[PDB]
Formats: sequence, C-alpha cells, structure tokens
Amino acid sequence: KDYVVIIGSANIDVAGYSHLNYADSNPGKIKFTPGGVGRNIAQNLALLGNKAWLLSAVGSDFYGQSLLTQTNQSGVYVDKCLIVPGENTSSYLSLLDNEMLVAINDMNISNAITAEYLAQHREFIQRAKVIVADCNISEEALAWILDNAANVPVFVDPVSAWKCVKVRDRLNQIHTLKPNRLEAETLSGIALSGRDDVAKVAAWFHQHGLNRLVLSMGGDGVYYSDIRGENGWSAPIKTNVINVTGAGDAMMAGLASCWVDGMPFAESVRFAQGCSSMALSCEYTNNPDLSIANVISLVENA
Amino acid sequence: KDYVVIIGSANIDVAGYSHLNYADSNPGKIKFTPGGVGRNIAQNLALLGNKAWLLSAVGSDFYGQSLLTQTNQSGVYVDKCLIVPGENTSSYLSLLDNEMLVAINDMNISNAITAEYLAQHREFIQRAKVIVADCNISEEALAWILDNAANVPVFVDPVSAWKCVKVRDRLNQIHTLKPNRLEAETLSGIALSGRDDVAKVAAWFHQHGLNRLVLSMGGDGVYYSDIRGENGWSAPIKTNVINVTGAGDAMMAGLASCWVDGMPFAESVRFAQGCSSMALSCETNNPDLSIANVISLVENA
Ligand SMILES: Nc1ccn([C@@H]2O[C@H](CO)[C@@H](O)[C@H]2O)c(=O)n1
Ligand SMILES: Nc1ccn([C@@H]2O[C@H](CO)[C@@H](O)[C@H]2O)c(=O)n1
Repeated sequence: KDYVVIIGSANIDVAGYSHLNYADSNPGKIKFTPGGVGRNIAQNLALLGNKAWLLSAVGSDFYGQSLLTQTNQSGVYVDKCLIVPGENTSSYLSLLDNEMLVAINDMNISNAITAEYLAQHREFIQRAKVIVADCNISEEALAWILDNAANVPVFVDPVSAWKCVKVRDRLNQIHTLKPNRLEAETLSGIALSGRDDVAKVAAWFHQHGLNRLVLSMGGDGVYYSDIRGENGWSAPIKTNVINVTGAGDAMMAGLASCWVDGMPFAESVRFAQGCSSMALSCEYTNNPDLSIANVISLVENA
Repeated sequence: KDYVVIIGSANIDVAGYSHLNYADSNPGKIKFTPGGVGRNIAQNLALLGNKAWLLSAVGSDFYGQSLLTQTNQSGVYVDKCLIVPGENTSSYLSLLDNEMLVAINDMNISNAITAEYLAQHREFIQRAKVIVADCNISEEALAWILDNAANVPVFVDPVSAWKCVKVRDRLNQIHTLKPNRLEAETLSGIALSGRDDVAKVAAWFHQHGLNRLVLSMGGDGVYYSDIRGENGWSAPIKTNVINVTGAGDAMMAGLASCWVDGMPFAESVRFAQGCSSMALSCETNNPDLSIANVISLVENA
C-alpha cells in the first residue's frame, strides 16, 4: 500500500524529420510521443515496479486525454491529473533531420498546477513514501510542496539552467537534488571548469542545506555527495547511445525507487545510472523494458 | 436516412510558432487541430446538416483515437474509419511565426485506405447519395471507388498539383472535379496564363469526359463549366481573411451538400464560395458553418 507521488509536467513530444527546403510541405516522418519530465519519471517508476501517482495538468482537448490514457496504460495512476478546461495541452515540438534543427515548447498550463490544486490532495501527498517534483512547476507550487511535505522526502529535478534557480533558496527543504554541470554552476555561482571543482560546489550545496547532491557531469560521470560526509565518483556505464532524451528522467526514477527500496546512497546512484543507460539505448523517451531485472543485469555486467 | 460518404485522409495538424532562433529550446505556442482533406470535408458536411460517414485511416496510437473522437462529436460518423495497428497516425507538422516557415507531412497511412477495405463496405458506399473522395488515397483505391460507384455521383478533390494526376485518365468517371489553377494546368497540360484561357482548359476537361468542372482561380474567382454547355464566372465573396486552410475543404463540402439538396449548379457554386469564405474567416473548420450563416453571407451581396 506504499505509493509514490510525482508532481511535474506532462507533455506531448512531436518530432518531425524530412528525407529539406523551406516554404514547402516536405514529405517526412512525424512521431507523437508522451513526454514531460514529471510524467516520464512517473512512467519509469511504474516500470520499476512502484505504484506511481501523477499530479500534472493537461488541457480539455482530446489529445490531452489520450496522453493521460497512454500514461495510465503504461502503469501510472493518472486519475488525479488536472484536466484544465479552455486551455490546450502542453507540448514539445521538435524539428530534426538525420541533430535537432529547431524546437518549440508550449508549457504554460504548468502554471495551472497550483498550490490550491495540490492542497486539494494534501493528505494523499503527505502519505506517500516519497514525493518527486520537477522545476517546470511555478515557484509558488514548489514552495508549497516543500512547505507541506510533512517529513516526506522530496526529490527534485532541476530540469534546466533556467528553471533550477527557484530551488536556490530552498535547498534545506530538499532531500535529493539532481543537477547537471550547468545547473550546478547556475545554482552555486561557482564555475565547474573541471573535476577539481565538484568538491567546492558540493560544499556550497551542503552549506546551503542540501541533504543529498547527485551531480551528473556527463563524460566525467556522476559525483554524489551526502551532507553527512559520504561522497564519491561513479564512472559512466559505457553505452550504445541512440537517444539522449529521458536519461535524467530515468535516473531520477532510479534514485527515488531505490530510496523507497531501502537501498544505500552509492548503490542507488549506480543503479540510477543503469536506468539512465537503459533510457539512452532506446528509440523512445521511456524504455518499456526498463525493469529492476535488466538494469541490475546491466550493472552486474561491469 | 440519406447519408454522404467521404473517402479521404484524416490528419493531425500541429502548428508551432515562437515569440526566435535556432539550436535552442524556444518558448512559443503549439496548437493541435484535426485536419486532413477528407476528414475536414466530412466535418463541414456534418456542420451543413448532412449525415456524413468518414472512411479514413488512423493509427493504433491513442492520438488517432482522439482525432476520431473529436471528429465524431463534431457530428461525423467515424465508426467505420480503419484503425490500423502498428503504424502511427498521419500528420501535418507546421512551423510558423507571425508567416509559415517550414512544414512536414507524414501521410503514408493513407495507403492503408485500400480497395480491400472499401470493398468491405461496398454496399454501404453504393447506397449513399453522394461519395466524396480526395486524391490523397492511392491510385488503385480511387480507381476502385470510381469503378464501383454504381451511378452514385463521385465528387473528387484533387488536393495538390502533385496528387491530382491520378485523376487524368478517369475524368469520365467523375461527377465533379474542383481543381485550382495549378492543378488544372497540371491535368490539362494547358497553361492558364489568364482569364482568356479557362475556356480552352474547360473544353479540354469536357473532351476528356469530365461532367462538371469547378475551377478556383484565386483572385480571378471561380469558373464553373458543365459538359452540357452551361458555364460562367462567379466573383469572390470579399472577406476578412485570417487563415486559408480548409477553404477548398469547405467549398467541396458546399458543392456536395448543395447537390444532395437538389440545388442547381451555379447557385451551388455561389453557396460553396460562401462556405469557403466562412472557412477563410476562422482561425481549418468553422464551428459556426451552417446553412443559415452561409445563406446570410450570400444574400448579403
Ligand atoms: N522545459 C521542459 C523541457 C522539456 N520537458 C520534457 O522533458 C522531456 C525530456 O527530458 C521531453 O519529453 C519534454 O517534453 C519538460 O518537461 N520541460
Ligand atoms: N497532402 C495533404 C496535405 C494536406 N492535407 C490536409 O489538408 C488540410 C488543409 O486543406 C490540412 O489540415 C492537412 O492536414 C491533406 O489531407 N493531404
């Protein structure tokens, strides 16, 4: 009867690529995928075996409902997602070829994921084993979550260099933060020129109250640091990359899930890297063969 | 108990525009609309009051189903549209700004609208009052429709200069064709430099067996020609244009509907221009397209 609550954005990623001249309806291939940091994390959690509830917002349009339906039939409990009237479901348009040419994001219904909304589900939220939130939601909403978590661990996905900032004044209310290099630099105000700077950055995070830091450094790997003193590097699982999208989402799901499973920090980080690799090796934004079994198999195969 | 059958493509048009440049997550606005020539025509027919059945193809994906649902309580009977497994629903991606920049069409699922499929609905098709087909479907499928229409008038939308050509060898099996300038030039092999050339083009169409020609000339207007001798011009309803998509779709719906209503050719053409205008004045289908509101637009001349 243990459930996980994910609070974030649910999107539709539309990817189009040609077989290219401008001012012409050029024949190509278009894919509709389910996306959104929060939604993706919820789905990866469900594929990891946890009972996951999504608290998101989608429009009164029909395509929103089919986003919810697809997600529900991925295993996610979507029956508390807010269907918002009059406004259209958010989306991530993306023009590729072979290398993305351009991308557009329409994500303002995220501001409908309000404090009043979450307050309507206060007790349900406060009786989860862990709450996962992304920084796509408004500063007020994130503030409400962190203010009303009732000692339920909040895992936060910073999303981008632009949207991580709302987290800076609230690191003492966050159980685990997973920033990349740029996001960590943006938050700390300290340059991460190289691997010699992670200690100083992490020390900045810990002095500002962050319980746990999971710092993805790209090729450098993952540097993890606990305010109680434990820290270390984990070198990347070397992989066959085909997509890069859904990497961090899978890693976040891995961290939250492993936490719920009672796993220690370091091994949870390694496992999360396993998840991220599995995501990196799959045509879609989420890998439907993400499961405890084959990430574990990817990890013992070291 | 009179129904109309529309056989064509059902798409999802996704339009995105920013507010600006490249290699970056650019904040903007994205719109999902229901589209596809056939589907649009069916919807306009339903808004005109006719009982319209759509014979189209959509993927096993969920967004296909939401296209179908949206279309259904737009008034269209979609319960015979083919849900095709394994393949994804066709779509029209379009990158704009303030002026259309680039566009992609993924429409290979149109090839699932097969002869076999339509043959599974032979009798239902053959007892409609009129069949509307677009040239997005395969040459074989259009050939099957025209070969098995059982004297039910087939109205054909040429769609584009690229796809109108499959109609060239079969103008004698078509009740009404609605080409634009470029499509007419492409079909006839005769240049339409100016308004003095419509006669020779139309004569070419009639000599190759076309019963009725409805030729949209843009600013020049609409030239209509009947193989039995009636022909004429109709000047445009002058309008407040905000988008242009769904114009020809609305006109085709107007022609088919007016035909079913027993209206004469010319008056049906004028009415159809009214419909196309109503479409031109609404951010692909106008939900206030109706006999009332078109007649009001036309009597207001
Ligand atoms: N500001 C943004 C940008 C992107 N996304 C979603 O993130 C997914 C890939 O991680 C993509 O599926 C995309 O929809 C998001 O939630 N917020
Ligand atoms: N080859 C094509 C190109 C476009 N379309 C559909 O036509 C509508 C505008 O008339 C748009 O909604 C678009 O989806 C089509 O059915 N086939």
